[PDB]
Amino acid sequence: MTFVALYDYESRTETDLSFKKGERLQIVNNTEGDWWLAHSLTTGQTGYIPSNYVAPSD
Amino acid sequence: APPLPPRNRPRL
Repeated sequence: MTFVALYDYESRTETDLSFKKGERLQIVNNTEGDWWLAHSLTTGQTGYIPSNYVAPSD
Repeated sequence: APPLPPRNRPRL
C-alpha cells in the first residue's frame, strides 16, 4: 500500500527525502521511529521522511 | 504544518 504526502517537506539533512503535497511514496522502512525511509514513486529518490506528513493512499 | 518529530534513535 502506497502513501500520499499531505504537506510539502523540505529536507533538513542530506539523507532526508524532500517531497510535495500529493506525491505518492512507497514506505520502505517504518520500524526505526517517527522518521520512515521512503521511496518517491514520482521522483525515484529515497530518503527519510516525517511519518506525520503522509497518509495511506490507494 | 505539523510539528516535526524528533529524529529517530541512531543505531550503533
